[PDB]
Amino acid sequence: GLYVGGFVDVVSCPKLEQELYLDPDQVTDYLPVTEPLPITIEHLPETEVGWTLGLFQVSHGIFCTGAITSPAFLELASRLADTSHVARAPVKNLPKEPLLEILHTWLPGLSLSSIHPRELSQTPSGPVFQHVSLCALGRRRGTVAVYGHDAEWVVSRFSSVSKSERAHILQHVSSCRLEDLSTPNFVSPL
Ligand SMILES: O=C(Nc1ccc(-c2nnn[nH]2)cc1Cc1ccccc1)c1cccc(CC2CCCCC2)n1
Repeated sequence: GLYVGGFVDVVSCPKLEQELYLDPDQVTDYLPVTEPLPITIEHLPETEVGWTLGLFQVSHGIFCTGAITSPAFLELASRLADTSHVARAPVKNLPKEPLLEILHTWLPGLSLSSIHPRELSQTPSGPVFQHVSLCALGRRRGTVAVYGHDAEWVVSRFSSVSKSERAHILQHVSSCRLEDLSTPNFVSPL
């Protein structure tokens, strides 16, 4: 399996003219989000690679846990990890887990798409959040994303998340199962 975790940036209209990064306190009333949102790359809808497992308010911000489940993506990324000089160039030499290191390096940002704050003054009508994207650019408040084969290992890499908060996060990561979720839409260009 592949899991991803980290603190997110909250962004309205990502990659558009009206792009607006939100202070996390503007959306904490609408957390936690336990139901799965798509995980895409750089806010491109045709690059779904997995599903979120939880978005939680913790002390230092908003933490996301996700599962990367697309077999096409996993196979392609693993192959590039083992064969692509470009993918490996900016990573430490000869890592034991090249797929994890390449993802951590090339897609360090977690970006949570939100509706615009004007919708949050009142009571919003529909879903406040749309998706989480793995991003090469745009990280501000978010931390560098951690990729791993177990969810416990991934969350345990953030010393800024208490054992207590870790337990709360991992509680739901285990409750909401993955196998039943639909296959993400990513198509390998190879
Ligand atoms: O421009 C990028 N990639 C890119 C562009 C064109 C084609 C391509 N077009 N035609 N044939 N191949 C193929 C790829 C590789 C790709 C593979 C898996 C998911 C999306 C992209 C790009 C830029 C920044 C970050 C990333 C994330 C990558 C994730 C997997 C490991 C390597 C980094 N990718």
